[PDB]
Amino acid sequence: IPVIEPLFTKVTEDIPGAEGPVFDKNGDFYIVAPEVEVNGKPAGEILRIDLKTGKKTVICKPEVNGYGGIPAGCQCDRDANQLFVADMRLGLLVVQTDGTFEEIAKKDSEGRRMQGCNDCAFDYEGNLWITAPAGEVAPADYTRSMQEKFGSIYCFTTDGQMIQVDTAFQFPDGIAVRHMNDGRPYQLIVAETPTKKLWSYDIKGPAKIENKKVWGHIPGTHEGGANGMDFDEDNNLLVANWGSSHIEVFGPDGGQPKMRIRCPFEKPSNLHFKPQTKTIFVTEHENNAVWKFEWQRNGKKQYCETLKFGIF
Ligand SMILES: [Ca+2]
Ligand SMILES: [Ca+2]
Repeated sequence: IPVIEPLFTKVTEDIPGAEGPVFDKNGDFYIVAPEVEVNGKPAGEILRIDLKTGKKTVICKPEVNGYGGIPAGCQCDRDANQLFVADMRLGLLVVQTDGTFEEIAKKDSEGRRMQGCNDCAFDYEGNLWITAPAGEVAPADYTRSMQEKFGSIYCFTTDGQMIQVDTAFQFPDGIAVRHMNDGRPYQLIVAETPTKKLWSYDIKGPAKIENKKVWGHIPGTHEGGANGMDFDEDNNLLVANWGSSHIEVFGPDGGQPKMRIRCPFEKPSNLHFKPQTKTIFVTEHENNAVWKFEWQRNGKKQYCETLKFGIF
């Protein structure tokens, strides 16, 4: 397997549990610090980063009824410049650029308690697919499915339904939607960290997935595995392999990686392309910092970059 060593440039530092890098509709850059704590209690933050100075601005420090959040993953909406944030303690949140937020669901469509979420990914239809490796959201005691298979997957539909689409995962983490060349969603890829596996489903429609299949294998025997992920414009899936010092590059069909990217750190946690560029911003937990490097090509256009009222 060929391996490349591009130059990684420091972007910002000192972000506890650096994670969920994302760009909004204005091109502003954000990341989350899920592990910031106050008196040992969860006090996660959502930060805006000045790409030119690297200076940090905490725009939101979520909390519901006294319970602080553990914001871990993000996706920028299209129909409004707002961020959907997966939170390990509060579930799904919608965060405005002004820092105000709202908790989306305390229970799912079947009336069962919502679970803590980790990452999410919009399909071009506007449906948000979410991973939920944690147990019930606050005020329930904090737990994670690293050892027991109770992690779940959700789909938040355009009509506002929070539907659990599957469960029994051992820490579902990164997630991504593979689209047909004409833009139709048809494959959901889910990372299950400890098992060193990438799972896929055939997307049949909103909150409808079938045929769970082992899609790809993550290299290494180290503690950790697939964390965050994203597709480039050719539909190659780049996955942060936490603990391996590499970002794995899978081809459209999966299987084994067809290439690897060596990082100047051991724990890449998540990544995200800057719109209209080949630049990938990476969050990592060895130094709790954010970096950037140039990929061989541009990233797959995110849902927020598409036009709802376009002709084509
Ligand atoms: Ca993650
Ligand atoms: Ca990303």
